[PDB]
Amino acid sequence: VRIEKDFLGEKEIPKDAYYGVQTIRATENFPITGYRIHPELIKSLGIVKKSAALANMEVGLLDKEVGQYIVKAADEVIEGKWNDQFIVDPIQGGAGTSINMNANEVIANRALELMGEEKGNYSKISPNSHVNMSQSTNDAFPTATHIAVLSLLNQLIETTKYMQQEFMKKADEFAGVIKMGRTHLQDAVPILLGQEFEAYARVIARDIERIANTRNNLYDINMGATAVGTGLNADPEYISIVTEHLAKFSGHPLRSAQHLVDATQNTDCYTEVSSALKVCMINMSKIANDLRLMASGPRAGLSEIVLPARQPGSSIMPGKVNPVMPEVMNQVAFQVFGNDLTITSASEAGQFELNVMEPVLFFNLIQSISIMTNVFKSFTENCLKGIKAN
Amino acid sequence: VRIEKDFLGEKEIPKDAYYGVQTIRATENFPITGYRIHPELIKSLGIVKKSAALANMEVGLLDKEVGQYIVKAADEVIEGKWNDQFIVDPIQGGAGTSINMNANEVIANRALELMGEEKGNYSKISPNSHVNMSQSTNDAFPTATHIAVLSLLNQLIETTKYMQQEFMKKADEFAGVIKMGRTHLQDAVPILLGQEFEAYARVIARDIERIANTRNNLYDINMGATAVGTGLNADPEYISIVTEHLAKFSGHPLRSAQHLVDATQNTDCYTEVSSALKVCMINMSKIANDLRLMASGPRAGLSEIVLPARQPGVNPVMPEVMNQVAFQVFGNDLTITSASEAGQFELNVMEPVLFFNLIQSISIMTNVFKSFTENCLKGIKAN
Amino acid sequence: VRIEKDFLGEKEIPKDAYYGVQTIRATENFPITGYRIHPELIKSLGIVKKSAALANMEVGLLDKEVGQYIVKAADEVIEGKWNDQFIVDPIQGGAGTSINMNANEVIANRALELMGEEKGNYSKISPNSHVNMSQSTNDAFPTATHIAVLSLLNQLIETTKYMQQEFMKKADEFAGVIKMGRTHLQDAVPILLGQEFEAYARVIARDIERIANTRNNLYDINMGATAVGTGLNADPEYISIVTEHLAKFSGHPLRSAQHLVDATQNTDCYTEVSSALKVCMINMSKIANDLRLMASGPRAGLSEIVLPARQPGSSIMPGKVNPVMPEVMNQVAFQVFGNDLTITSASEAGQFELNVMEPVLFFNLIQSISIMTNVFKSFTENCLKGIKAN
Amino acid sequence: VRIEKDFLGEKEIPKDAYYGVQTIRATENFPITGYRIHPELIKSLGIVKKSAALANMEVGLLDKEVGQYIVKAADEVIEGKWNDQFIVDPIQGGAGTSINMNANEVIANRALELMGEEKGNYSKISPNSHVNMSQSTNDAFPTATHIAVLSLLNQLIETTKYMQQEFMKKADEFAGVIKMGRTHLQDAVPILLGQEFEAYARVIARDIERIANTRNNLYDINMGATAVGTGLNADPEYISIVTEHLAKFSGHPLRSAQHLVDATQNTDCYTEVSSALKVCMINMSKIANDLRLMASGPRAGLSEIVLPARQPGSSIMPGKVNPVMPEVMNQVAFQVFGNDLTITSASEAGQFELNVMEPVLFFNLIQSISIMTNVFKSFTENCLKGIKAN
Ligand SMILES: [Ca+2]
Repeated sequence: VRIEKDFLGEKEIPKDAYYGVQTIRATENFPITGYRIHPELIKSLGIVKKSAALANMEVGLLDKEVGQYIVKAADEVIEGKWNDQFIVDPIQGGAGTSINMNANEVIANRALELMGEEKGNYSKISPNSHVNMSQSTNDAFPTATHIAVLSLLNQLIETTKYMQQEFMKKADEFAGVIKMGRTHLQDAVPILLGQEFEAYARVIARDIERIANTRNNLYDINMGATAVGTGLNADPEYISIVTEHLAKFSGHPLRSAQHLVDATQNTDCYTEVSSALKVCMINMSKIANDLRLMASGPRAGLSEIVLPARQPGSSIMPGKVNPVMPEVMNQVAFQVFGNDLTITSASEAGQFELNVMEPVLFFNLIQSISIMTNVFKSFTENCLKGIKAN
Repeated sequence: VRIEKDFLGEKEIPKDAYYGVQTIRATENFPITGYRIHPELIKSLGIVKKSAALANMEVGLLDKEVGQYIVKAADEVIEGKWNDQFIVDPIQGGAGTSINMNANEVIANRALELMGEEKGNYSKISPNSHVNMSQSTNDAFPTATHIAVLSLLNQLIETTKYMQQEFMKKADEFAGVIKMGRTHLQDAVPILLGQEFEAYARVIARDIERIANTRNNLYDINMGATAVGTGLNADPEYISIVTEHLAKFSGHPLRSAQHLVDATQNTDCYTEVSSALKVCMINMSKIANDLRLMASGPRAGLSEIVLPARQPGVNPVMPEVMNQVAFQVFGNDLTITSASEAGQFELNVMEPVLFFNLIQSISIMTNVFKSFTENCLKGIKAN
Repeated sequence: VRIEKDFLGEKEIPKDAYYGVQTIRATENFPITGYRIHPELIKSLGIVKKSAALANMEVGLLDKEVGQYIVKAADEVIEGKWNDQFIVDPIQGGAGTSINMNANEVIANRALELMGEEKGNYSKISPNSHVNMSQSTNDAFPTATHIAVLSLLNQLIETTKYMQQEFMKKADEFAGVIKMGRTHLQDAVPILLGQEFEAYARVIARDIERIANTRNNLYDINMGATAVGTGLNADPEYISIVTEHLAKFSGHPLRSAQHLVDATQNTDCYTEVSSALKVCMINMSKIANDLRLMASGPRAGLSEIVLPARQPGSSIMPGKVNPVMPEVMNQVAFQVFGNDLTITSASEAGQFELNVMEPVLFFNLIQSISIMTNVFKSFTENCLKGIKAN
Repeated sequence: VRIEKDFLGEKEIPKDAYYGVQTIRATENFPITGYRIHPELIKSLGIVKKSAALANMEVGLLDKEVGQYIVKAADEVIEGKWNDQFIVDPIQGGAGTSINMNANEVIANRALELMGEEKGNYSKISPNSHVNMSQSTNDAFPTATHIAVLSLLNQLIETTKYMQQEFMKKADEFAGVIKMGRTHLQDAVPILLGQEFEAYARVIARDIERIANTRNNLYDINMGATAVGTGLNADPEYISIVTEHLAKFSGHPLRSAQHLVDATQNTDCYTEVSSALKVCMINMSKIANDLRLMASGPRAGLSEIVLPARQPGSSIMPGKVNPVMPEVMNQVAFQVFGNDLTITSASEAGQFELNVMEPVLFFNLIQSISIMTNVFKSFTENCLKGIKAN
């Protein structure tokens, strides 16, 4: 039970909460889904504010006492101590303002608490003046995303490389086994089961390439572009220092865009990643369809392979064994195709020097990378490893 | 901590939890999203287990002493006491079995506790023999979904009607106000702002009608069709009783499907809805786009209307979030189409991702129409 | 080789051609697809102007001698005589202006040739002044399309009905044929093949139902809404009489829209049609995929049905006969899904009192309706009828 | 009128036609669209048959006298002599069998006409055995498509580089023109109009970049894979000698696939290209809308630019000039978005060692390429170049 001042009025924020009115206002405007932005987003949002204060202090804009406690409060956010304080819906108006401010206020209050000051006391440490210094919504939020995306994206590469490998092991394990090769679902010449499995592993290889390639256009950021991208009084030293600090703490080869308007209004580095992810899920779905057909039977199917039993067999009907792990892979592809349509749509919704539709674009981008990682990690383990011939 | 027995091995289910091995096995197979199924779906999933019990007691196949406590503990799930217990991922394999079984176990062990029995004792109360009696995955699950859809869907009709109304009032409020009508974004002739608003309000009317028509096909359910549709030993009396029970406890004019095979493999009743939803969000995204352009300025835009300030910079956040829900929906609909296309023979195993989105759409549309009418439409003014 | 005066310059119109400089400019602006607008649209686009002439004379705007020839010259276009003279791209800017002016020039110039005058001389008969009188692009063009769609939509209903019977015939023909009913592509409970074909029949019923209902919202036309919807000099006696002829000569129960601003700026009736078409071709694509699975083999398949062989693809492997007819269905399915996405994007693109993306919309809506009528026709005639149990 | 003998019956092919009974059977099975396959594909289909002959003569599998007349026949096809004789529908079952056989028959009956023989007499030159020797539908048809796409892609890149150029030119032209930079359609800071036309210029560069990288995976062909990908009597000399002939005449750095089984059944080269295309049209549509907003006016708009007039002022609203050329871009944009969804569905359809849905995939992929190149062409020439500030 507390009090905080907003232009709309005053909301009763709990004494526990590190978020303020600016976040509670977003709870009323956007009670759309209920979800919470991905933990890797929050981490990257923390990396951005820490990177900011470190740079702000170094150029003489931020008071070295107040900032020192913003850095420490930001490091706590990087480590995920405060994921229950980020309560704004991923789908939201204002083009990320609410997500940016939810970071600003949580780090603002927690920085006051460490230095022995009250929560909500914004005369001491303001979430706008001190935490959001030398930065807009339109560069913190993007850059955080760029970082969140890349990091998730690297996790996806490894988990996908590991999957690709385990297709090749199963490729040679069935080099000898011989099945009927089929075109138009209609019997052709006999074919080695191992060839089919190499065929899968070569396209997964080909995706891994495409996905990894989509990172390079994510390394260019616009931190310091501020409101539009002309700079609008944005110090060249601040840009350079916070860029280099963002590259350290995040760990990606991050840069500064050669045109900060271009990096602020265009959203093509995202459609690009989502496009590579769609084509990967096109392929895995086909393969998932193959696996389900080859596993068909026992008596009225193809009975070429046997998948690990991962769900209990029919009550009294014998031989009933559903291929649930491929099935779930088909469904994640259906999300990713959709996700990509929403992303395409939100990208087209660009107008002039900003695209205010980023929240849903980034929600679906992150979700795409996340569900793929997980199904690949669950599929390979509880299916690809155990797959045996008949 | 506890121990329960499954064909893979012996997992450790917390004693606080009412879910069993089947749910925790789902947790390892499908840690896809981390989401939970919608409360109204669980309620609906609880309206089916009650209707299933009452009928099997009415035809004598269920022990009336055990079934008595299956019913009452089901009603607890219908009133949302045990929403924490449903912990399977909406996107999942096995065409919904992990959701259905999650109800069976949570209902089973809470039934046990209400007749003073040990949790986990499936010799006393078996989730698959007792709770899942006369019913397969492929009718319990769909029928719950039908009910959960029609129910959620009714809140949307209402919330959209209200929204439609508040547009009609704004069309009256701007009946005299004059603005420049535009085609190709080029100046045409002046028209009345009220007309634009009535144009909007008339399509929202046309939408409400389109949405509402997609309920008809959704009333036809397949409870008692079991796994395929032929029935597989299915007692005709059971079907009749349980359907009538489901019509009472749901609140919808439900019917039993004429062709129980057709009601089990086809999934057009779901793509039909997504289409009515998509089309609504095509109309609303446009309108929102129109509203943002009208609110543009103050010095270098069109400056035709003034939206209530909701959030510090002032930006038109409410029409914006309308646009973004619209994009969500078109994408949800692509997913729903695919999942429906992927169908094979007597069962479309992709229903969970379809039923996850169809529900999501309905839910997020509802929620934004609410917020938008309230924190925007109502307070709109001319400049 | 002729000559005509446009604001850009002078182009040489062949003497054989009944179009003019307005059309040729559009041919130079939009060399995009190279396609021609669908004949039923050319037919319907003439029914519009014929009515517009009839009415404009009846209320005292057009000259009774000149309009006499516009009407008789429009009667020819309705019967298809000048399809060669509609050369403007279906994809075109100007919200369908060039399609409108193609009809106005085609008719005007033909009108002049009947009443012993020269083609090109618009002083006696103008496309803009006489043929396009009491109408802008934004009522003549949609109303044509409305009439086109409905006619092409009537054919699908009949062709889909006929198909739907022949599905039922086969489901009576397979009332006894036992086979394995499958779930998750696994074996379950033995079923009858007629029970499947009845399920195919019964959805296709539900498709015919859904598609039928889309017509209602199409019967509201916006003729006489002219430029915006306020009327802008719209004589109420013209609107009533023009609608009458339109409804009469077209066969449809066409109404007049209660709100001329609504019918001119909203496009939901199209997106409504489209989505019904998408749902239909989902079902069919599934029906296809099943058919092909049933028709697999001979020795490494399911071999549940034998489709009539309609072609050879057996140069490499002699004797192999594939399920081509279901295969083409799946493909026309995949078009309609795409077509639908365009129509969605196009609709959402509407700004204020006119939607300038209508042409690409209608191009896709008409194509969908046509390619469905066609492949349904050929699929029933060259596969469904001769299906036989194994 | 001619007589040719088929399984179904005996069709009456006109004597002046070069297509045979396989082609007319495809005309009756798939009367879907009426479109003809794109001329570059026709041409690319020819380059395939020439290189198939030349190699077959080099290893002595085909008769040198016959092959001589097959080569001369194909070379005429490559210059577009017989584009009229390719009457088959681009959407069709049999995984492209008809499109292949229509080449085989057009080429053979032309070859036979050159050497004095009668058309239809397949004893001398059999389209099936000779013209199509050592090559299946499943490598003849795609390798052509690869070549077709790669030829058509090299065009888009020029037309897009030349477009990007003219953006940069206007970007310098407006360097000192000041306008209001807007976020959320609300006023932000004043900005230079030239800075916007450089954000445009640059994204279009990043598009040229992505687009060109889709060419690599396209240079791997599968020629010699025949039916399944395991060769099936695929003479290693023939393979290599075919590849080099293809790379020669096409003018592409062509390679033989390391794994012909993978190459035959995976279809992710095309989805990768379509993915790029879409992203380009997202970026271009965004730009196209800005241009429509900037040119809005004259008295109740933004009036930031004037686009050259490309169509006459309206009949009802004298001197009203719409942004037609940017409108057609938006529409072609919307095409691709949907064409991609088709392509996506098509690839997904894939089952085992062949994707039978390639026909509607390549139709869309090629269209997207062609229609983009065409709207880019007319847009830079009839809009972007004459763009003037207010
Ligand atoms: Ca989605």
